[PDB]
Amino acid sequence: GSLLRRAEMYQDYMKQVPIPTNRGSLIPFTSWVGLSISMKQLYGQPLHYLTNVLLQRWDQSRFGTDSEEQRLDSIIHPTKAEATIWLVEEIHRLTPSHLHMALLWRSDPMYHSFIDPIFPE
Amino acid sequence: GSLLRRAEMYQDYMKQVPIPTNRGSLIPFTSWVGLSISMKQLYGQPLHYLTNVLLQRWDQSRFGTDSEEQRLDSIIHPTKAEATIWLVEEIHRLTPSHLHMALLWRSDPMYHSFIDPIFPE
Repeated sequence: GSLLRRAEMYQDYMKQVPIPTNRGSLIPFTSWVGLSISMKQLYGQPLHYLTNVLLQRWDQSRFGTDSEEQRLDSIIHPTKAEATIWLVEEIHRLTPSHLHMALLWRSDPMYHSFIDPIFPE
Repeated sequence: GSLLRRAEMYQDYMKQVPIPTNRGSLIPFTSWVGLSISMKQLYGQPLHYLTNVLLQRWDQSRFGTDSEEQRLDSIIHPTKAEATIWLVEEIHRLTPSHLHMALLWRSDPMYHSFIDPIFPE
């Protein structure tokens, strides 16, 4: 039971934040974490713990390559880029239980660093 | 350096498998792992380690809920469902380095269980 009441409030909140249906034009970006900052600023909504943690791991997964430096938007186009993160986020606003998050949270000592603050109205 | 030559062959392979542009109609499914079996059978291609591991965790993330049993396709529509996994997979066929996979692999003692076999021609 530890973490539950916080993981309950946090998942009962995010499930309520609607995924935006009207989209803007292509957002240049150079990391997945960078891209998603551009989306919360522009659309004014938080992304879930699970979306911010998977995007740190997409970015981390690039280190170590042999190729020379290449902007990520030369690889993944900003149009499906954005779409991704709007699809990953929906799964996350709907499907996980709050017992899951408390679980994960009890195992990640930095979990609050992947939770967004309160956004404006 | 351990795992590299296998992680090299495996990521230099998957980056070459083209993501299918012609899509079929909606695939009913009841788990993300179930959905993606329906996609490899139907489209004849393997999904990456990183896509099969994230889909075990999407499914795992549902356990513990308070709601009664509900098919996942009552929550996420099979049309964006499929699209997801085609977007996650592309990121994975293009962006990770093979030093990343060997890293992950050295830390996951069951990594081969998330690698697909060889598919037909």
